[PDB]
Amino acid sequence: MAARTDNSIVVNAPFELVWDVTNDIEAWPELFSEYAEAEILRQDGDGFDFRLKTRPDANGRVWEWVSHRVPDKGSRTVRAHRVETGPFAYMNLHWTYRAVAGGTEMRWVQEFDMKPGAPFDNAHMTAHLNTTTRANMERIKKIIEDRHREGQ
Ligand SMILES: O=C1c2c(O)cc(O)cc2O[C@H](c2ccc(O)c(O)c2)[C@H]1O
Repeated sequence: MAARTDNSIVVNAPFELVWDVTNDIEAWPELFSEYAEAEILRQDGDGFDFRLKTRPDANGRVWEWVSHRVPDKGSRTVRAHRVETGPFAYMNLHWTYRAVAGGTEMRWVQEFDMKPGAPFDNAHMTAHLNTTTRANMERIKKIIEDRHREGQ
């Protein structure tokens, strides 16, 4: 009926740094391989809306959309959803951060459903997002650990 991704990775760095790096929207084009532009459009206290524009994808297509994001550092969680859904009927995001031995575990969850007629169906988009998410989490893990190394 619906689609979902659930990926985790442990970053060998303190919560504060992991949280500050991953929630720095302006740095997303450097953190995420697929994002060319990331701009915070507006903010209503608790949350904010921001625009994302991708680099050309595996098929030479550039995508662009607006999303609503609500970070809650106190609860070490982030909630977000696409306002402009594109090929998705809907797309929700949920990130959690949990302290573990030696670092911080990040768990990213995506919940969505493809619009009938989309170029990709639930099963295939799920596989695609799992691949890109895992690669991004690994890359971000490295970037954060680089920064952590430089601080000490
Ligand atoms: O190359 C792509 C791709 C793919 O090759 C296989 C697949 O199964 C799904 C896909 O979907 C990607 C995508 C499109 C619009 C978006 O808003 C988004 O977040 C991701 C796309 O770039």
